[PDB]
Amino acid sequence: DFEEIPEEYL
Amino acid sequence: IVEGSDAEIGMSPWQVMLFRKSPQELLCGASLISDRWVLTAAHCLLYPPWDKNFTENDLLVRIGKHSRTRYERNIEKISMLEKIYIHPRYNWRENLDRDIALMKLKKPVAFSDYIHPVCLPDRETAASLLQAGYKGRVTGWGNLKETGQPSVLQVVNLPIVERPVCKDSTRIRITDNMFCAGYKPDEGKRGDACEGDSGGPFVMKSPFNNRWYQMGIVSWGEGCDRDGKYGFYTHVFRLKKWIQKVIDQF
Amino acid sequence: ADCGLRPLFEKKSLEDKTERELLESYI
Ligand SMILES: CC(C)C[C@H](NC(=O)c1ccc([N+](=O)[O-])cc1)C(=O)N1CCC[C@H]1C(=O)NCCCCNC(=N)N
Repeated sequence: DFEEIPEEYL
Repeated sequence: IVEGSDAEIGMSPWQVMLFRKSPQELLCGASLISDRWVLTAAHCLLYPPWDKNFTENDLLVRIGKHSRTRYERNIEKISMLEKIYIHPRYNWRENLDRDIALMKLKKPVAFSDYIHPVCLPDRETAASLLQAGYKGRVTGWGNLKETGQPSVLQVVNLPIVERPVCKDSTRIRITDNMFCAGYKPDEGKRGDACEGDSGGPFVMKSPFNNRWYQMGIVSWGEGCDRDGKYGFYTHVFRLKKWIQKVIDQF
Repeated sequence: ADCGLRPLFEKKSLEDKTERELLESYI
């Protein structure tokens, strides 16, 4: 339900 | 936030979201107090009765956000935790006395139209504004009802309540390190923080220097927006010595 | 130092929709 954040952020 | 309203863009640029890495969820609110320090409620990172004990690597801070769920590309900044600092006398066993914690960021966050620190009060800001009747503003992405979720940041203004009235609303032992805020039943007006608003700021705007000061931290309540009950807040000025000690040392 | 002053409000001399309610409570 939360949009994925940049993988860089993990 | 129950019975509040949508935030305006840039209305609370110190607003921080504590975000769990896995499962990716909202952990709590928080506040930006400099380009490397974030303030929150200790109960957001440590609460043994509920098996809560988060370490640095279990979360991230999302700053400059408006939308709860959206990754706001080119607006928010996501920062990693260097080190968590909980008040050494935080009393999770009984009443959440000294419900406060600091988080140092790995790297400084860049300020922007959407990212900006709130001030912390000194003794006189406190004496001047922390008065029954005087309203503060509480913000967060928590529950819209005691028992749904907002699309964007919620805001609500609430008056600080008289100490005897706070004490008479609950069986919980209140301390000088707490204050309560909210409308009486007779006043008609409503609103409250709720689950998920935890650790977020209670701010007041000085009429003297037109600056925003964070007087409280969302700490606890018994239900949300119930008649005869009030939200309880960590008294930020009363714990200022510890804040400066942590920040002076680390 | 610039703490507490919002870029999109104080810094631009713009008021948000409810900060007046706070002011009116500071007696
Ligand atoms: C009262 C105690 C000091 C602790 C307190 N727990 C409780 O005792 C409590 C009492 C009644 C209800 N209920 O539903 O009728 C729920 C919880 C609590 O608030 N806790 C337990 C640990 C974390 C903190 C909390 O959940 N904080 C959430 C903040 C919600 C803000 N609420 C309002 N402003 N109303």
